[PDB]
Amino acid sequence: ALGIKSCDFQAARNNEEHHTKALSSRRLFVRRGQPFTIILYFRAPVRAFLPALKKVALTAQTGEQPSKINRTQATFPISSLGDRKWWSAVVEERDAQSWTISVTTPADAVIGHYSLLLQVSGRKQLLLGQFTLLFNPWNREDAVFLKNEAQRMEYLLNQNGLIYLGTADCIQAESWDFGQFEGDVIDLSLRLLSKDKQVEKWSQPVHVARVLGALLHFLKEQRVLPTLLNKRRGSVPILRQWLTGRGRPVYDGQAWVLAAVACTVLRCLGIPARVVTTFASAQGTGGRLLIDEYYNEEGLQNGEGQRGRIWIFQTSTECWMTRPALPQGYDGWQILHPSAGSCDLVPVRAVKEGTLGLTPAVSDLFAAINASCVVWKCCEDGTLELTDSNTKYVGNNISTKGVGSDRCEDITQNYKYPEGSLQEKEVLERVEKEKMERESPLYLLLKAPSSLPLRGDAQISVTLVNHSEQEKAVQLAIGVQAVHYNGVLAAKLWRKKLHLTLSANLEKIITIGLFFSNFERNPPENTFLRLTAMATHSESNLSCFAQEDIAICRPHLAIKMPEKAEQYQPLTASVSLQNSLDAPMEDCVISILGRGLIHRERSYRFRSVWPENTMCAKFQFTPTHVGLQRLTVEVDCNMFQNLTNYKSVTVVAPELSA
Repeated sequence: ALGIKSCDFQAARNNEEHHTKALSSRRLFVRRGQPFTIILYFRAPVRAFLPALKKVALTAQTGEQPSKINRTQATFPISSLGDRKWWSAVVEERDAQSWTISVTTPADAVIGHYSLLLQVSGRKQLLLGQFTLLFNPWNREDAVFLKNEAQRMEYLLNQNGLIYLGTADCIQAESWDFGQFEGDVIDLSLRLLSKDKQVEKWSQPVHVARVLGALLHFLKEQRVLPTLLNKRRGSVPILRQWLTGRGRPVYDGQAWVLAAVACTVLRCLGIPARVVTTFASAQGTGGRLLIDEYYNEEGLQNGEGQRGRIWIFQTSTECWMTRPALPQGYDGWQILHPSAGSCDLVPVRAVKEGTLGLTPAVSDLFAAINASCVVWKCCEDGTLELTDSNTKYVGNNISTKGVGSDRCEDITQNYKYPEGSLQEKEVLERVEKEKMERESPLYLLLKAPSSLPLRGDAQISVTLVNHSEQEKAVQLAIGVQAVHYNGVLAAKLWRKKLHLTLSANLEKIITIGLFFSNFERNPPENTFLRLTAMATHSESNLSCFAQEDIAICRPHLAIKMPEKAEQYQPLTASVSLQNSLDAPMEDCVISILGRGLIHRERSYRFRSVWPENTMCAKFQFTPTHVGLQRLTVEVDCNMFQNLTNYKSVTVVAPELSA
């Protein structure tokens, strides 16, 4: 008399309550430690409620070999006496033909695909349905608990992120579609996690993050090809291609996408995450705090590069969680650090305080933002002379997306003390001590702009100061080379050789025009300009050296759109682009996209734009999803490709009427 007709999991309402509505309105996605409501329907009216309640139990199971000892199987009754901090179920409302049941799960539940079964006493099991269980940053007792609602929305719910590329002095924000709530991303993430056979550990955010970081780094190494090829559409297509091998591969010039991809996967599983960009990052030193750079007498570099190089920038995934297995006080932001393999989670604080030994990867991360650069001059004779070089600072302008805005947040102070400060002094001395125990007349100043306009012009200055009593015959070599984001030399562009005489104790300023038209060849796309100056005097055996990184600045893509918009109404956005280049823009394509605004994307062809002329193209579209949406516009032409910009708009529901 207790037969079951159907069970409604109320996916829409529960997903709204559990902040998973972006995933689906049909499949039940719930976050652990928080109750969700189901409705059990009976084939016939239920006469006696209490005996029927005594007759029914529920079973949750996850995995292929569920068991209690693995905590992948929980059997619990349906009663008001159930442990609400554990698996439990209680009837809240009851009609003669149905029970509204509130089901809780423990705050440390194993995440993944779960089956819910109902056992009537002296009867065979009945599958009620399936649900997916995720980490819960909204629950105080969860290891991934986030204090702030704004932080939860930014680091877990926002699918429209910003990845900061460029150079420390010229930071370019690229709109990125994390897409963590795309339909198949959760399934892909859980299938990837299934490669780890320690399912009982899946209740631990630290273990899940470590496993997924290692697996994603392995996939990146296997799938990213050696060098449009640079046209990106967010994390989700990359994840699909990496896991299936189908789709457009990513090439090494954009290997930094790994940090974004990880951020997607974590975010889909309920682990708050953010992508952090570190500019001038000393990669490949193996904990050593010295970087050797080698230049020839023209101020240029001959080889592709050393193993230890100062990358123009490096992306990293930070994830939020407690660290129960570490000494107290390391809860909060953790850095995922793969090692060519296995991945380590490093509390950001440990990097700041130089706590080398807390985790294996602390030393490498600390060296990445604390190493010192030594410059060597390579002589044609073969002599490898030491050089008096300008200080090349590492770990600059550590940047991430700000909370509740499209603004850039600098978080450098979380990773490092101010240069020259007492605290930095103490940390550096302690680290130097640990490593030790375990194991001129001319002054040159280089002034350059932070950016060089595409096919444009710039001015650079070299101040040479002679401290000798004798006037000096100086040879000044100036070199402009192309370098990839990861510090790999790309192309020698320009070289200049001045022969100057400096009067004793007299400063002298040489102004030099840095013009694209003088380059021996166009810089490869996504490269930066390494500018070098090398002054050598007579036979002193020592040469002054200065270097700078310059970003290439492309024409600004202005987007003009209303700040607010009404759902289900037309909305116009005008895109303007001024051709500041020296040649016409041909093969002109403009693509528009954005989640909740445009289904997939739309590409249009606009007319060729002569130099000093302006494109002004208007697009009309109807937003259909309420909320803070983003329009992304991408321009391609024969002069430049993948020139992206974005603009946010708040779509409001229609005014209530009859």
